[PDB]
Amino acid sequence: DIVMTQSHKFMSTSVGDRVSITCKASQDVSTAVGWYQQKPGQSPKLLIYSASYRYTGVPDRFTGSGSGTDFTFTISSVQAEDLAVYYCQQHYSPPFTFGSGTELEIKRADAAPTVSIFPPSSEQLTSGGASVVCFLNNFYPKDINVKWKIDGSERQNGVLNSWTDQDSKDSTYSMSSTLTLTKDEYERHNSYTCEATQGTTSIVKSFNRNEC
Amino acid sequence: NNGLMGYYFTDEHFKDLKLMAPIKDGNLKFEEKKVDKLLDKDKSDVKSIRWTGRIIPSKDGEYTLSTDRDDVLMQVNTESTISNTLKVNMKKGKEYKVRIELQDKNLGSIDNLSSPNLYWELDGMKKIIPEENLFLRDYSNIEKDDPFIPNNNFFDPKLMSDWEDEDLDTDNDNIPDSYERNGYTIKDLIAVKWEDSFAEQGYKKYVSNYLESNTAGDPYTDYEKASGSFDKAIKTEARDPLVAAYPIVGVGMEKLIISTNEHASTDQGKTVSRATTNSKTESNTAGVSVNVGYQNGFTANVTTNYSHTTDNSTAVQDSNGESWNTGLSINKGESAYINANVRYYNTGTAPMYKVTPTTNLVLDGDTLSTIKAQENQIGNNLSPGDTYPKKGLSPLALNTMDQFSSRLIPINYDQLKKLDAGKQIKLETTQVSGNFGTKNSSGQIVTEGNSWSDYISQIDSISASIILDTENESYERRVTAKNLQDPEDKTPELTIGEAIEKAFGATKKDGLLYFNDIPIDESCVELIFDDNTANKIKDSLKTLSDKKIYNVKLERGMNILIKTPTYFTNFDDYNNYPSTWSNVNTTNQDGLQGSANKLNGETKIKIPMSELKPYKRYVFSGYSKDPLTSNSIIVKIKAKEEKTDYLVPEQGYTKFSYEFETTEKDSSNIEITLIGSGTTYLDNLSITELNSTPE
Amino acid sequence: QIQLVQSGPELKKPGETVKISCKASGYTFTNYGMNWVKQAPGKDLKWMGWMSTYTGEPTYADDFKGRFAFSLETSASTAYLQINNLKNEDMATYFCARRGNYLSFDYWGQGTTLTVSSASTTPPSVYPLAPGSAAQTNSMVTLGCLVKGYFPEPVTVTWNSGSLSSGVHTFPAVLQSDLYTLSSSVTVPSSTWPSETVTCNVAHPASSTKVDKKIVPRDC
Ligand SMILES: [Ca+2]
Ligand SMILES: [Ca+2]
Ligand SMILES: [Ca+2]
Ligand code: NA
Repeated sequence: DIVMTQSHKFMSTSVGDRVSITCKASQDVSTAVGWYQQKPGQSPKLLIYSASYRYTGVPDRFTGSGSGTDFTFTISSVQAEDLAVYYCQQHYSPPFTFGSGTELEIKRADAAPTVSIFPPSSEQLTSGGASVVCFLNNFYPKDINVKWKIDGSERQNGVLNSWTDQDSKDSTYSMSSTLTLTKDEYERHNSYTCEATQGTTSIVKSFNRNEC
Repeated sequence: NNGLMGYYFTDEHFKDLKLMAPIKDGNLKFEEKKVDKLLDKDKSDVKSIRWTGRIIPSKDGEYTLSTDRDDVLMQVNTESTISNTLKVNMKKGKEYKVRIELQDKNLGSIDNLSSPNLYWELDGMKKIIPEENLFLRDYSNIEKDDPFIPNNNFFDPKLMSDWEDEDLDTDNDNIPDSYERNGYTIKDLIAVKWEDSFAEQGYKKYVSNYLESNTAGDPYTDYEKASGSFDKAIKTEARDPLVAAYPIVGVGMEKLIISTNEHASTDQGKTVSRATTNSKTESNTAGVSVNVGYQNGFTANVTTNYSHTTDNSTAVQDSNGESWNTGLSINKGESAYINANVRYYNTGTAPMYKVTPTTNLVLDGDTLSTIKAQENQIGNNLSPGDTYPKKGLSPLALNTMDQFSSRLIPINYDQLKKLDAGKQIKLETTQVSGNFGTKNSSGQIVTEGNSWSDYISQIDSISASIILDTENESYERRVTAKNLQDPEDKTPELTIGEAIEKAFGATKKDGLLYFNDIPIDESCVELIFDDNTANKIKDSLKTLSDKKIYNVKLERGMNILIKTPTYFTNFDDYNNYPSTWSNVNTTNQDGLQGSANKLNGETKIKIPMSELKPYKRYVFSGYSKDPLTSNSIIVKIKAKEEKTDYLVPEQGYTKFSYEFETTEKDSSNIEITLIGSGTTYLDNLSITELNSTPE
Repeated sequence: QIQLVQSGPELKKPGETVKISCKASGYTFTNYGMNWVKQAPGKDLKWMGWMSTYTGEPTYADDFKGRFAFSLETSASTAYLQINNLKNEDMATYFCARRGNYLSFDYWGQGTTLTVSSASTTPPSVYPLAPGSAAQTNSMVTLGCLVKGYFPEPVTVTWNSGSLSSGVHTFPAVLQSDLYTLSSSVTVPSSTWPSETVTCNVAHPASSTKVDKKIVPRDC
């Protein structure tokens, strides 16, 4: 099966900048390469077919190049409506592999998150559950690491994480981390902490059940 | 339906019709936006106008008809006085033909035209005559004593010397002779002489016989057709006066059931049933031999048996080589009995109301029965492009027909062996009785009394037959064609290309015809003719510099079949092949059209049997050229056999064709290989299905 | 022009069967095949196979041989994708895509999401996320509401009936233990809470439920 290896999972850019995505075919596909754009919740849209042929109605800022195994897709000037995932695809022979995709993102300065931690509400405890929620708001870049610690011990199980899309105003990201326990297990620990770690910053928010 | 028909003449004497257009009401104004798209305001000067139609009042009374212009002359029923003011006693629902005439030099252009206004007064109440009371003339009612475009008018004296002059509308079909001979168009009931710029805007150029009110020989006049005033269930391509309204009812089989018991209502006995596919054209293409080379521009093929879409072939599916008789144990001299699932169709342009078809069920020449379906059991009416049962529903079982409600169709032991040998059941519809639709009163379609019988024969005597076969749908047409030997035959001359365009409503892209998204130029399809048509085309091709079959004149009696390919590539926008052609270089403008495959070495396609039908004969066609060398192109096809042929291309493009056959679904891939040498160019590679083969 | 229109979103229990349709228009249906593509929540676009609209024969990718069935209704210009004995891994968006010119996927359907869950329609529980006291980053306090245990999507979350729009982060829902959970944070000036009321408004149309949760300080 002909495999399509794409350049970068994520690419940071500015509106009006030039970006190029490369794609390496695992074997000769001649010119039978397509480039697809996919905006969240929408279907992929064919932008470039046969390596270099612009598809009908596609703006001329989108260009395609290459033959054989090395292929380039270029946005000469990135528009805000171009912030999406771009896939290369060989349409030479089945299984018509798609690249893993390249997400376009707005470049901005690094930003530490505003971390907030919330103990289980008394309502949820009355229902027998216990969720501890950590909000990591307005940080950059997207790859933030969230760690839960109970009484100094890292807690892997029961953690749900959820990232927002890039904020269209300040280009930051926000994420939510929920640690769900049973009420019985929750009332048998004292200290609950969530830690937000970036490259050079680490922020720990805590609460002790003994201190409410 | 409503309004009056305006006749706008450039001259003062109602002779040179510049524009025919309907008006809405007594204001006598047409739709100016649509007329604007068809008229040049610098060439729109008119000096006399006539409006004709019918007044139908909604209340009995003494109506005074008048016009704001004292210049205007009116008449009602060709019986009243001719005056600018008329007093008519009218009755509700009764029809009063009206003819309003205005003669005026310095009337101006059509745009600047302040047309007169038509009023009527009942009980002293004067108002513009509303649209609801104004109706166009019945243009299907050709009245010799009330011609649609009369040669005389209310204003000029009938001069003695003016005798022996030409009629404006010799056949009284409401299209002037100058229009018919030189070309016209009708859109939204607006008629005008043809201009070549109208083609860019999408208007269709109509020509018809100025001596024949019904050029196609069908129930509808040249004007009924061109204007679209006929039954709306008729296909829109039959609006062209040279494309006949012509129902073509056939039937195909999609399940064959053979039992040892003759009774339809009996659950005892051995029975074997198999699904079947069917073809409306296989009997035509199965008699086609394929040559590798084509000469003198004749890039088409000849069939020995031009069968129409009414002759339907049946292919038994999923048989696995198991004889029909193993599941029946019928012995020599005994008979099994046939039941089938069938589906009627109409590949024509017109509906068959009260469809009463007669179909022979044929096996190796033997008529096993003659199916006489009754209209009440097959949907009463069968519209063009539709089927009974309708496309989404289960097929009709023969045993539910009155004819076979008690007994089925017997089949011999020896005929069962023919079925095992691969002989196909033909459903040959030999005649279909039925009616056509004429409008009546409020626009309602009336059918009884309107027998198709005489029109079917009349149409066939002056026409050519053109069949377009796609995988999904087949289309058969009758295009009026001239007898080139008849010096008095005033049928308009069409090239085969112009006829194909009209017959199927084909569009154009870079001068080449398209049927929806399918290319149907002669270089993208398999054209199939019978022997007589092919000889005429070969002789015509020798008289042309631009040797294209589509430029050859159409002659009556010609039999033409356009088989669109299953897979095709022009190495441009179109390539619906299910696999990739290897080593394809289309960075050139050296194609038959657009780009070619500049073949430097070997180009190969591997096609799995999942992408081809089993036990079919296919033809692989294409065009090749080599401008500076005569290098042989090696063509290799691996299907049921592996065959190799050496092809010599010329400086210009020539066609090549190779037939190959598929076998079982489990067969290996079909592999087609072409080997060139640097300056070999390939274009328009097609794979076309031809016929089923024994299993 | 050419349009591929798929059937609506699907909610199915594990072990059930689902049939997705794909109606084609604007082109000769039988002249081009139909690809089927799967896109799992976090995975890349995967080709499931194609259906030849000429032969009616399906071709399946190796990972989709068994429970998957392509079928055809040429008279309706419709392709079908049926998945039998559904598993959680079958949860994805499914696209039909024309096997177009040069085998490019030149026209795509809008997609059909398939949610596999043992749950049936369940309204959410809405839990307040209050800090209580001693919490103000740059003169700002962050409140939230936790929307837990609902099915299916979607729930909409607003704050003070829309009056709080800026400073709101509603986070995408995550399906855990066959039910959905989401959270929403609002950041308001410390001068406005708890002095002025802050209320999470949760709407769950599938259960015809609206929940308004006022956020009050924790007891301590
Ligand atoms: Ca005439
Ligand atoms: Ca005529
Ligand atoms: Ca070409
Ligand atoms: Na007027």
